[PDB]
Amino acid sequence: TLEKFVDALPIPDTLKPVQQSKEKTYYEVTMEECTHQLHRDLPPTRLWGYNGLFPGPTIEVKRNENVYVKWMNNLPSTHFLPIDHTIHHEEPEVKTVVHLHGGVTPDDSDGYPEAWFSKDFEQTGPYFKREVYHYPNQQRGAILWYHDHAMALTRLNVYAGLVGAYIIHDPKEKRLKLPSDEYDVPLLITDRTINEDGSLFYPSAPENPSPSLPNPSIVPAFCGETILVNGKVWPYLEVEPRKYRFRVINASNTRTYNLSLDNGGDFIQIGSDGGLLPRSVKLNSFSLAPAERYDIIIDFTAYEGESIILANSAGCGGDVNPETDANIMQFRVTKPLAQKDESRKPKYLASYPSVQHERIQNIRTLKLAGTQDEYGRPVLLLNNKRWHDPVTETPKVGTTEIWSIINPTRGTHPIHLHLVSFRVLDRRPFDIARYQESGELSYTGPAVPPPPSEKGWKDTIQAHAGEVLRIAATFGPYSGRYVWHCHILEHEDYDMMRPMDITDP
Ligand SMILES: CCn1/c(=N/N=c2\sc3cc(S(=O)(=O)O)ccc3n2CC)sc2cc(S(=O)(=O)O)ccc21
Ligand SMILES: [Cu+2]
Ligand SMILES: [Cu+2]
Repeated sequence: TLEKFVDALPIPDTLKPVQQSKEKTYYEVTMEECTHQLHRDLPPTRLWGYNGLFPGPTIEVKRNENVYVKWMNNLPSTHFLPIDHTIHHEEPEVKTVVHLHGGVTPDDSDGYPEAWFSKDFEQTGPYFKREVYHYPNQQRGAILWYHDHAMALTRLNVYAGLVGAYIIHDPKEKRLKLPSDEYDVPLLITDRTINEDGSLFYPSAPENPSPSLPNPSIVPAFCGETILVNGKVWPYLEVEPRKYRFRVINASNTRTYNLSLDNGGDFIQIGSDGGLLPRSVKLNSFSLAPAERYDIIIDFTAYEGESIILANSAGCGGDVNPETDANIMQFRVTKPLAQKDESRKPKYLASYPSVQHERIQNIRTLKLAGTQDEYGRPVLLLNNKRWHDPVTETPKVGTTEIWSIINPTRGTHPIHLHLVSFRVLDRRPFDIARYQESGELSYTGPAVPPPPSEKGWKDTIQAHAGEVLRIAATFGPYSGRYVWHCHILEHEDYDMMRPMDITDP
């Protein structure tokens, strides 16, 4: 039973380039088995870490900076977490590939799940093309993050510790004078279950498993008993009584958070997955599903001396427990001011999306569903296709589509499209039983436009149960072979992921 708020929040160091010039910035990152202590009272934990760190180093780039990262695997040939060998398939047991989540990235640098590699690239997957990924960064400033994306192993490799932040700074943002430097802090939130000996627990099977069930077996969801921020269990952060910017990243496998401050204070949302909102939005609470990012300002100016808990009210396999998962971290407003707070919390942030969208080239209707496998396990599917089935989502480069995502299942799925960001058009409830019985879509209420939080640009979006969600994206500027998928990792791996081919005629 781990005492809350006894370790300081780590802030990952900013990765330094191996080589840098005005034309090119070159980085190296090596995946390593490592050990770090996750709580004051735990023995050190075995982990897989980018450059031996959990989370990985934070990478900072400018818009249009010509960046190269050689992601290397120096991992052991056997996993320390339970591999289910029935969900896919001579290949190595341990395979890896890094996806820069949110990256406007050429397809062979996107971290395709079948572009994996084993240690030193000894073996490579069928869609591997290159060692050194290229990130031209021709996109709006935003909070990105990087993490493993290997076929059939993503839930394990991420849970092992392969996550890191990547921030794109646009020099144009600077006139806004948003909190910066030490007043701009990433918060990577990961839930974990940890054994008494300090080792990570990840389930090798569902509860009360039939003896015919593979062993190990995948589970459809995982809720951790403990919450970590930047690699420490329920940490505290000393802050100055002034404005801070936080880059809030949900890097958890399944868990959705619903965040608040326990003094009833407000957040100011300045940004979503895809960058700055056109206007700042004052929020008392916000939902944050796997792979979503909220760029927020918290103004501690009026709370000097106070301890304020960043709290959580979203359940995960049950109601939050006030003593455990209802807590994320604690702010202590006890750091003396190092200088005048010259930062701002502006109302006006950026241009609205150009109202003159392109013409709608196509409208895809897509269903979230699940069948059962030969062992009785749920298999989560996009439009009843398996990963290996021939590609059906085939937008043309430079064209705009609307995707209507129909969710008749009992849960929310956070759906991520690679390469692009998109606008959220609306959500609308429908008759679930009728849809299940006849395949016919009968709305039970009007279309609800998104909340202000979702009026800018998104790349990972919650599709709630009993709703049709509509989004719009322009597919470009690159063509090639990408993916879209649920970002509950346990779903992603079996098998709620599909190829997405962006074509050039
Ligand atoms: C919310 C406005 N909206 C859409 N926006 N799409 C946009 S706005 C936009 C701005 C830029 S730019 O800012 O980057 O240049 C690039 C691409 C853009 N796209 C295409 C993704 S598409 C749509 C359809 C319906 S309808 O279906 O109900 O008629 C209703 C309302 C709609
Ligand atoms: Cu899902
Ligand atoms: Cu992905």
